[PDB]
Amino acid sequence: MKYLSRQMPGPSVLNKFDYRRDDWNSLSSNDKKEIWEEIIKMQGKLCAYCEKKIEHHKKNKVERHIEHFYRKSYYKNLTFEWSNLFGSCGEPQRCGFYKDKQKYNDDDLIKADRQNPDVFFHFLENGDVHIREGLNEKEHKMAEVTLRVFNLNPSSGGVKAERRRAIELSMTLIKELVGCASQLIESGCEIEDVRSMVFDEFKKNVKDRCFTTAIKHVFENRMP
Amino acid sequence: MNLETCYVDFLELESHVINEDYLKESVELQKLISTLNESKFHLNKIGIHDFKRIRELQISLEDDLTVFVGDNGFGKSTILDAIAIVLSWLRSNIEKESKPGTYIKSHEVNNSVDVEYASIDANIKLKDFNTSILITKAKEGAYYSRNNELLGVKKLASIYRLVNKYVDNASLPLMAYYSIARSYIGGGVDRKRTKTVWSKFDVYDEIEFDRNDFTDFFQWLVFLHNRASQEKLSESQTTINALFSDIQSLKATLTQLSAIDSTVIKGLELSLKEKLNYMKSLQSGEHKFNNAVSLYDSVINTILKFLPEFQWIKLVYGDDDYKIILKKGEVELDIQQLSQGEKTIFTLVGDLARRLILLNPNLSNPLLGYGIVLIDEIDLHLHPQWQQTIIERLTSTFPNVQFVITTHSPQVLSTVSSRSVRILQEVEVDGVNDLIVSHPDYQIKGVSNQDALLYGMRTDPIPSTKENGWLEEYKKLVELNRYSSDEALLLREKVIKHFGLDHPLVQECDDLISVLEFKNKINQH
Amino acid sequence: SVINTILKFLPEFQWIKLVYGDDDYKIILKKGEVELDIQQLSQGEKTIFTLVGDLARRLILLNPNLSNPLLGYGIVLIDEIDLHLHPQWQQTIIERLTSTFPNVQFVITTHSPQVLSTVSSRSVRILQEVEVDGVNDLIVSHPDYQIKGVSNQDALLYGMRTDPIPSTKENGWLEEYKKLVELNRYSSDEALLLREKVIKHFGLDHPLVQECDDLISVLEFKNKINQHF
Amino acid sequence: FVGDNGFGKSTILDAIAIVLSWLRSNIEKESKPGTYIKSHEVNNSVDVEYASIDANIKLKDFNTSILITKAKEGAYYSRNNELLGVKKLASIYRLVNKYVDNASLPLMAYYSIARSTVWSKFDVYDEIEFDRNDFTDFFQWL
DNA sequence: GCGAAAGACACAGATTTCTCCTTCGCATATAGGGATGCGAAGGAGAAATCTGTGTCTTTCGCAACCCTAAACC
Ligand SMILES: Nc1ncnc2c1ncn2[C@@H]1O[C@H](COP(=O)(O)OP(=O)(O)OP(=O)(O)O)[C@@H](O)[C@H]1O
Ligand SMILES: [Zn+2]
Repeated sequence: MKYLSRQMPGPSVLNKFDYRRDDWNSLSSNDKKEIWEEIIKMQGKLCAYCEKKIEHHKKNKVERHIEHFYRKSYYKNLTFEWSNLFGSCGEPQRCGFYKDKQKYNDDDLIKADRQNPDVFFHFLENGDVHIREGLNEKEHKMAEVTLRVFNLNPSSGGVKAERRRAIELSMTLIKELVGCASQLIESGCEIEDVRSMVFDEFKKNVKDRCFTTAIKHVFENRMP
Repeated sequence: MNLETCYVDFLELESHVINEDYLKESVELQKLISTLNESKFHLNKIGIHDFKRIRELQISLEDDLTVFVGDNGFGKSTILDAIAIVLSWLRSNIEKESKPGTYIKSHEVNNSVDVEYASIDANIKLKDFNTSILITKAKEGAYYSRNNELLGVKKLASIYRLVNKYVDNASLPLMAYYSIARSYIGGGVDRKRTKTVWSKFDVYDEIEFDRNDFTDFFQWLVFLHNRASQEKLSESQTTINALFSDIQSLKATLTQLSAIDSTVIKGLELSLKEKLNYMKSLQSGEHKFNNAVSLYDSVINTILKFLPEFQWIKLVYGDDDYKIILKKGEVELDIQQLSQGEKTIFTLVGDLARRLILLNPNLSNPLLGYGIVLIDEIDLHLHPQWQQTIIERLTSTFPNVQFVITTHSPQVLSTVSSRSVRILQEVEVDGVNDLIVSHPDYQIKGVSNQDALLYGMRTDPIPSTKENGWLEEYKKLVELNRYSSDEALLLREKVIKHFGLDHPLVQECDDLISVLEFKNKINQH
Repeated sequence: SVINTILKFLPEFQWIKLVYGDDDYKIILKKGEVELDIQQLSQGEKTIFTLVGDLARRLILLNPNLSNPLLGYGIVLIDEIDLHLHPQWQQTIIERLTSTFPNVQFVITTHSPQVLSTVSSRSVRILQEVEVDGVNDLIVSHPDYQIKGVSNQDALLYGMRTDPIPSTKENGWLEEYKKLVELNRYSSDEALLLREKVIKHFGLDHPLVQECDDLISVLEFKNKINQHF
Repeated sequence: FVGDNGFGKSTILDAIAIVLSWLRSNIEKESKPGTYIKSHEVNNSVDVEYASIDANIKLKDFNTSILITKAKEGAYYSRNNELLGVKKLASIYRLVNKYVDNASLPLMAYYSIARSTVWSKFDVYDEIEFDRNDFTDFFQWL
């Protein structure tokens, strides 16, 4: 995951509803379309948790649904709160559809809006996740439990197969760019001059791609 | 012009006029035939409720090809059974009015305590003509009873009966079903144990392919060959005159026997009917005949199209019997000396071509009729080379038939469009197993079989042996900059000992080590 | 002994038992926390069930004296082991067969490339056909690489020497386009219309298309930086 | 073994089945005929005269060999078969099993394709051919 | 009086299984030879169970009804 930059609130039709109404099912189709328009604008076209593509370049449409960060039954005070809304894929073995059937302490969950996830996780070339060292016991507890509840670190198959395929498909660009950088440092130039330019070009070419964070992390390590 | 409006117009015009020839040359009949010919028969939707192990399911069928992919305990076979039940009713009504079909037996209902009845709903589309059929059965001792609804089926079958009644060369739809037991049928060797006239109602006896059709196929081939011999003999009208004289003599003998032997009389009547049918066939021969030699070459060439390694097929008469001779390379073989794959691909195509040829006696090329075919386990006894070419040949030889197929291999799946793939998964929703249907995310036509395995079936294309565990641990060590370690050397010795130093896989990790080491040198300095 | 042998072969289950109910009787298997019936199994599981059952029955009846009867000696021949098996089943059958009975000799024939990826290159023979002195005869060869742990298509291309990628007409435009991109030519109208066909059949976001478009950016940046200094 | 269709993959298995049939027959009883070669199984080439199969079984350091043959039609084959070696193994097994009870015997099985006493005490049979997809019979046996 | 949709009633015929009929081969209680008696495979041809066709049976919520109380048909 990445750090989601929440914008100024735009709930619109959500303001019309109140606590007395409750009845999440009573939301109209136009209200859902407006909410999806905002979510798409803020979130891009990728899932919040697994970063799998959720919308094609518009017959069949990818399954998607709205998720609440906190459970509705326990935290009904946030049923219509704007900060509790998220977009999730329809995969029946991970993300929202998997969070429901699990027992966990909410107070020990990572929220993409509050804290930057890059301080905990560190992906590798073959698609597995490695927890960074030097963290406190509380942080290690959160990092170790969020993957378990989200099923984002399976032994084999699942998300790991797709992450590996994406990385091996994007490996050619990384190899070429690092070759150009190595050639440019074998003649003579300022390190920050070349580094800013390569980083800018690579960042420009990786916008709106599936699993962009894994390729991101796989890029700095190879880079000198 | 709507088909229904023309049908009712002909119905109301039929009552007034009693002369048959006026009807046989009326403009209404011509319009009805013209509109009935250019219409494509095809199923549209299907739904299942509490049938065997399925609780609730709705499926939309493509008009050209559909593939079912996935593994589960209920089994993808049962869905095909449901369709087979529905089509049986359509066939029965064509044979005779209000003939019963196939019912749902009591033991097929779900055994749960909260069920009372099971039902199946289907819809048939024909241009802009829509029909629907519901078939239901209730458990024993139920308070309320349920019955089938057969108005639409009887209405659709009435059109076919009406057209077939006035014109003697009507075309009829084709329905067939090939289960996984055909391997045994394909194993039939030798006779291990002759109809004079063949009609389009012969094939309508049964739906599912079984052993006896192979025997009948041999008989049909023999007959087809003998008729072509007459064409080679250049038989004149004298043969027809001799046949007529023999028919008259048989009639005289039957009349004499009728006076002062029920089986003998019945046999004489059957022989006279066969002679009359032969005389009518001879009369139809003057009307451009049918070029039986062309039919023989059409079936031979169609069989040879699927077996490119063979030279010719022939029928050889010896020892007072006919045997099939296969020429492969520079050798002659009998059909019992072939492999299993060639036997199965021989029988499937032979049966399909026989049914299509018999069902459309009017068309110039009878391989362009309409129908529906269901095939289970398409990839039986086929090596990967043949798996990648069967679909194109199937959809190019018979371009007007709708296929429903289940498969288990990624090689077959990599040659079909992503809009014809349905994936079945089980979800433990609300503490109850369900059945959901999904579609592939990306186009899978033309991609490698690894991607087709990853996307079209959702499975890891790489095993998880112990050596892969060593590989993953070593890759983690090198990728973590900590490659200079005694444990790393210990793992590396095992890796080289197993895979080998020249392996392409090891080269990539070595390159990674070199570039990382360089980066370290530059950063330190 | 038979039940324990079957349980050892399949460790994903907990127990198997026969239960006589109030009005019927059935065989119950427990996996995880779910109870299943013998009739809910697929065709592949039934095939494995009867194969292992018969093998265990014969081994027990042939060694009445050994403490562990699964340590006998013999030879077993299997033809087309991959019949009626899902691809996820094909990737684990060999290890279980060679680990449950470790003192038996196996001779197996197969068709699927997924099975090949789990077999060491020491024990694989490939049958070909060549003509020598005007006479056509079969020959036996061996693979040139180690095919234990390789992917699906690597095993298909090496262990069987076929083409992993089909020869569809749609792939022709992709091959022609990529070749045209090699000898720098991505400005001709012919390339534009071929790109139109390719982009129409696959789509903007297809990974293959993105990888193809990546090369263009690499060249453009290459000449950019080269001209900068 | 890996190959395409019509490349003799099944021929090897049938050859080994014929080789093991005679050993099993001699094991059950001395001087008992095994299974023969069908006439249609001989090569169809013009210059062929006879067909033969040879085998070698190694037990630690002991070795044995067997050859079986058949002639097409009126030709001069390699005289007759050679079963001298197999009868020594059969005699060894018979002698060992005659004196000491509850001994051990080798296992020979062949799971073919569709095509188409302790064993007698419970239900089982002594045949070399067994077929899969017969789950009903195993269920009733269980 | 009787829509649509499933069963009962009557009449054929078909087929796999089995049970009776050769044929010669053997055998074993009487020093080899011959004989009364039984066992082994083909080869029938009989029979029970199943399946298929054509004529009835049943009784609809069946365009078109009045509006105050009780009983009957
Ligand atoms: N009498 C014969 N003379 C010559 N060739 C023969 C004869 N009988 C069979 N063959 C050859 O045998 C080949 C098939 O052999 P085989 O049954 O071993 O094939 P396979 O594909 O390995 O088998 P399977 O599918 O059973 O595993 C045919 O292609 C044919 O040429
Ligand atoms: Zn997701």
